Amino acid sequence: EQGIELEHIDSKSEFAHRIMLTNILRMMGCVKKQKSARGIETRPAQVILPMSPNHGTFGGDGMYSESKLSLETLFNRWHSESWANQLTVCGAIIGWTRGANNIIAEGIEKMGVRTFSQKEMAFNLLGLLTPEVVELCQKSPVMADLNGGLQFVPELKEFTAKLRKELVETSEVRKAVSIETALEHKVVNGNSADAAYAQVEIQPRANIQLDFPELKPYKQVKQIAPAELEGLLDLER
Amino acid sequence: DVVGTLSRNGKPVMEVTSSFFYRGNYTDFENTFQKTVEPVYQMHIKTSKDIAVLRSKEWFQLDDEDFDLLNKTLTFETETEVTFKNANIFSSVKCFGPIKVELPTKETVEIGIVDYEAGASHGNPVVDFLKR
Amino acid sequence: PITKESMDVEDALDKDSTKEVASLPNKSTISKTVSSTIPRETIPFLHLRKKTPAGDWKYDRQLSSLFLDGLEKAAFNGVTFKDKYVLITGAGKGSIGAEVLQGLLQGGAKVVVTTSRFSKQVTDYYQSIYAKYG
Repeated sequence: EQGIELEHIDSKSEFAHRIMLTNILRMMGCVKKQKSARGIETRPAQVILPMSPNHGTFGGDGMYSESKLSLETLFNRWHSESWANQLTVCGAIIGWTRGANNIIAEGIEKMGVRTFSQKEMAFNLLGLLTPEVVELCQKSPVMADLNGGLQFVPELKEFTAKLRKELVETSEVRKAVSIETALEHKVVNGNSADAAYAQVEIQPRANIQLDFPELKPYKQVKQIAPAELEGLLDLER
Repeated sequence: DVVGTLSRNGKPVMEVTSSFFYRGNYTDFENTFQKTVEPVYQMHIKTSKDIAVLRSKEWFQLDDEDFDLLNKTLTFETETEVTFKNANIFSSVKCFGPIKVELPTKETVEIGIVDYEAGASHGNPVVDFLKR
Repeated sequence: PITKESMDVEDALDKDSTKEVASLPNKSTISKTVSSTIPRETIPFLHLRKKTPAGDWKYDRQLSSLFLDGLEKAAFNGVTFKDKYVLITGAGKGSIGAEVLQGLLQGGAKVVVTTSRFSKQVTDYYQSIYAKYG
């Protein structure tokens, strides 16, 4: 959900909400029902719910804020509902992962915050499948903040906006000055100045070879066959 | 083209401008020249890239380098002396004049200079700047 | 220092892969835990929260320390997911899931991966991922 505000919430948003909240609940629900139906009790399923630190902060991401907020209920509802035996909850507050916002990521790292590559955050999650954390999660629901101290930034939105504005305006200005020095250079020195600096490109033509076998020098090929082979075989057979 | 300035009681009254033509073949580019007094141009500095543009312009020299141009109208009392080499190539171009600002009193005061000088020029950069 | 509220190991990465490979099967022995090196009244980048009896989730040093020791053991020694049956969704190429999956398969677990764009490219991509990492 990108650029859907509070007045724009519509069919797409509702579907997104149904993927990221409702059907996830239905999945756990159905896993409980299959475990319970076979009497599974010494083998609960460790669900790692992807929580977010952003709760209607950035805005214009439809019902992605309420989808990732509402899964917090699972931490409480582990105790007030009877499925606690079959499921264990590992809510992971997911920090900044890279690879639209990738340009400014270096910019936020100046603020003593860590943004992860996909492989760093994956390794972090796999942390939460280590035997010790599993055993931990079998006692109580676990929150794991892998935010990398980003939450410390006061009102992050305007700071990301300011970074975007400074990189985009530096880009634009350099582009404008690079065009609007070259143009006046072209007027001053004429087109004949940068006509000889305009170079010809030699586009390839297809040259379909019959790819005959390559015939090595006799010295080389003699070192593949042994000594006795020479004059040995009837070449007619 | 010759400029006749007629004056009464010291003050100029009328300007008499005449353009004359010798027919034939004149390859006299040594003593060929162009001494036009370029029209003044106002430049309104609203945006932050505009002062970035004028500071990126080499020929824009100021009396005080720190002078804020934000929300200012800058006039250029600029005139151009060109010596010719060919019918189009200009052997040397000297486009210069005082850059003034409209003060809040709407009096004009000199705050900078255009001192553009170049050799084998095919035109003036300042004129191309101005038509865009 | 924003998070502030109020070891050297000799290898040959990028210079000799051969000796680095020679030291892979050697279970590295961690005398000193990086959890015990966490600066006092400074919260780590990765940490765990414990639920306060008032009803809030605040940083706990003991659990965070245990998790980061786990992470340190995985980094040095490696982690195995043997005898794990896992379901993963939205693990298409370039997403986080894909890199988690690569983890599990390198770990040797049984995994089911869902795909919402089931085609030849996606099948083949998963095949190549399982041949490389499985």
